[PDB]
Formats: sequence, structure tokens, C-alpha cells
Amino acid sequence: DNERSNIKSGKQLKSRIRKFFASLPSPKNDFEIEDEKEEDAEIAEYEKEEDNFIEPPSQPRVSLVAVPLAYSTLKNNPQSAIDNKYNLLVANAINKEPHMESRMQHITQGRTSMKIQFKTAMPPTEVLLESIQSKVESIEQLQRKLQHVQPLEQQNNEMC
Amino acid sequence: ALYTEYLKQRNNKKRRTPDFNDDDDTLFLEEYRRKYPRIDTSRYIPNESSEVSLLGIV
Amino acid sequence: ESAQQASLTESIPNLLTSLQNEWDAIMLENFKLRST
Amino acid sequence: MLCAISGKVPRRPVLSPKSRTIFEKSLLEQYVKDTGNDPITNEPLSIEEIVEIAQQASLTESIPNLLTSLQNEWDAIMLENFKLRSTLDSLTKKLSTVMYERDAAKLVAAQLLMEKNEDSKDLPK
Amino acid sequence: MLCAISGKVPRRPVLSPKSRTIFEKSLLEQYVKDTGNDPITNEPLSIEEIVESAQQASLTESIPNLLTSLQNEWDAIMLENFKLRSTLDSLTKKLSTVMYERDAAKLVAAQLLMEKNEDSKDLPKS
Repeated sequence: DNERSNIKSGKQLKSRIRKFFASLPSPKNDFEIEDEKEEDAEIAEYEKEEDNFIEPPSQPRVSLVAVPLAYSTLKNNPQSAIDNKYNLLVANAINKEPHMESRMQHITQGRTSMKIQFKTAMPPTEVLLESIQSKVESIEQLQRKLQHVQPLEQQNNEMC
Repeated sequence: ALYTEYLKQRNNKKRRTPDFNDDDDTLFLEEYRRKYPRIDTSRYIPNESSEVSLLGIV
Repeated sequence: ESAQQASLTESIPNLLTSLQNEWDAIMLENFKLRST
Repeated sequence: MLCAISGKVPRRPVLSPKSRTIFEKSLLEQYVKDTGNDPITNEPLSIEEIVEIAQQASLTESIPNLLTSLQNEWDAIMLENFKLRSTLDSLTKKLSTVMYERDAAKLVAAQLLMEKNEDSKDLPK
Repeated sequence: MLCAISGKVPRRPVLSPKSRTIFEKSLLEQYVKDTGNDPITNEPLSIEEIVESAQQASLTESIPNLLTSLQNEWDAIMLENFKLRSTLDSLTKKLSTVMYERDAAKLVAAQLLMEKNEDSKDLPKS
């Protein structure tokens, strides 16, 4: 039973098992309007389970042979990947510099933050304030004592 | 000159007000409010962790 | 050849309000001290 | 010239002996206090391992304006830090979309090989 | 606030001028009368060497303390950038190898779609 669980978890999905989406049949309909793109779209909707689930009889030995075969088909290869990675990095820095529709989403993201954060701030503040306004008065009324302990000091030194 | 005239130089009264559906200018001003509010909420976390122990020690 | 200051609960203000007050308090004191 | 943590010009630089890299004394210490490691090579390093290793003063120009400069520079750095983090999340996000297509494609090859295998049997008959 | 020799709150603090440390006068005096030395560093010290103006001070609170605060802000935010610079160099490195394996594989999808259809085109005609 331990062996069977080891076979199902590994052969469940490569992306899902490793690490990190909303359901969109209209996005799959819009993207098609080419065949390989539709195959990955249905694959994403199946694993995730306006969303219907269905595909559950497709996804270990057939995948290993498929991976070994594709590896055979694939210094010079290392430089062509480093050059393309720099080109995509320049395209990512260019798409970011132009922005700084889209502006309304960021403001609403802040309104969530402003809400979530400032509510936390006000709770952290009022919790602190209750404990620390007393200690502020304690600390601040002590500071006033230095200002009188100093002013007398000088008059005594002067008179001395 | 500041003391004689009795006038302090004005600071950035901008972050507090802002406005939604603005422009590229308020897109910046909005993104400013987020990062500083996250810094704020992180700046309140390390205070509350110690809490009153750090205050009473001083 | 340690001191602790408890950073206020409402700690924007450090850039705007706190820093402004520090250079006001430096300015109007030394001017008043020059008067003395 | 540049400490490989912040991007500043270091005013008391210190070099790590596990990996040849001149860091700044303040920044390397905080990292070691978090976890006893080197930030670049992830090799086991300590504070005593560090060996303490140009200064040209900025003359801005010909004070109330300098207040608003420092305001603008913090205002700019806050957005230059923000822009660089949303880009990291979306490059990881678009990377995850590639991994699904990568593994989805190699399932579609298995059915295509079956259609080729079925064809090779029929051709022989 | 503490005396380094005893560990008590010293009621007459006197700081030495060889190993800088706040000692209690009555304690350190006896240490000097035992042998003319500073207890911590074991450097020579006499009783006259030990020491118990006009500018008024105010307590250390949240200009200099404000400037050292802004160092903490930036020095912490500089490490925040490393967390995203280092993590970016892993994602882009995995993306580069991922897109290369995608580009190396899709040529084989194009040939199997040719070969499986060509085998169907060949066989059906016969």
C-alpha cells in the first residue's frame, strides 16, 4: 500500500507535484479562435479539479520512455540558451518600464491592503497604545524631570 | 533664514491623499502606498513581538 | 572606547512629520540661542 | 567597487573566504545571524571567517531642496523595489504555465506513437 | 546600569580610562588596593586614573537616532532585494532549460504528426 501511493503521487502531475489559476472555458475558447494549446488547456482544467471536471483516465512507464526518447532528440547549446534568456530578460524589463484598465486593479489591490493592513495597524496600535500610552506617560513625565533637574543644576552652579 | 522668517520648508504632502482612476502619475502614487503599507505592517510586527518589554527596558 | 529607544506605535511620518520637527527644533533653538 | 548584496559602495568592506566576494560588514553580518551561510555559494561560513579588507565625497551642488530630494529618492527606490518583485512573481507564473504544457505535450506524444504503432502493424499485413 | 565585577546596580559608578567599563567605586577601589590593575583587561590602573559640562542634553528618543533609523530601513530593504535577485536567477535558469526542452521537443511533435498521418495516408491508399 506504501508502494501504490508512491506510484500515484509521482505520476499524478509534474507541475502539481513540484510547485506553483482560475477556471476559464472562455479563455480556452478565445485562445483557440493551435491544437497543442487546446491540449494543455484541458490538462490544466482536469488537474485543478464556471468549471466542469471530466478527464480522469490518462495520466508511469509510458512517460519514462517518452522522456528518454525526447532527451535523445535534444557548449553551443549552452550559449544559445544564455543568449535567448538575456533577450527574454530585456523583453521583461521593457514591458515593466512602459507601464510605470490596469491601473484600476492596482488601486483595488491597495484598497484590500489598506483595509487588511490598516485594520491590523489599528489593532496593533490600539493594543500597543493601551499598554504603551501608560508607559509613554511614565517615560514622558520622567523626561520633564530632567528639564527641571537641569534648570536647578545651573542656578546652583551659578550661585556656587 | 528659516528661524528668522518663522517658516519651515514644506514636505511631501502627497502619499496621504491620492485618488483612484487617476493616470500614470497616480499609478505611481498608488504603488507607493502599497510598498510603504507593507513596510508599515512589517514595522508594526517587530514592535508588537517584543511589545512592552522594549519600552519598559528604556 | 546598550541604549534602547522605543520607536513610537505610529512609526511616512519618519520622512514627513518627524524629520520636519527635528530641523524646526534645531533651527528655532540656535536662533533663540544666538539671541541669548 | 560594489558590495554584492545591496549595490552600495562599501565603506567597511569584508571578504568571505569560502567564496571570493567582497561584502559590506553590516549586511553580511545580518545574513550570518539569520543563517550561518554565504549568500552567493551557500557554503558554511561564520563571522570570524570574514577578513576586513577610493572614498570620493559627493558634492551635490550649491537645503530645503535637499529635503525634497531625499523624499523623491526614497519615493523612487520604493517603486524600483516594487517593480522588481511583481516581475519575479510573473516570470515564475509564466514559467509554471510552460511546465504544464511541457508535461501535457509528452502525454500527447504517447497517443501519437500508438497511432504510428497501429499503422506499422497494418502496413505489414 | 550594572557593575561588571559584582553584577549589582552600582550606587557610585566610576569609569576607568584603560578598559572602558563602568565599575562601582567601592568595588573597584578594593581591586586597585589589592593590585594596581584594571579587573577586565589586566592593564595598569591607579585610583586617580579612575573617574566618576554646560550643554544640556535630552534623553535618547526616536536627529541622530532618526538618522541611524533610516540606515536600518535601507540596509534591511537591500537584503530584501537579494531575496528577489537570487530567486530570479533560479527561475530564469529553470525557464531557460524549460523553454529549450520545449523547443527541442516540439520538433518531434511536428514529425510524429507527419509520420502518423503519412502512415495513415500510405496504408489507406493501398
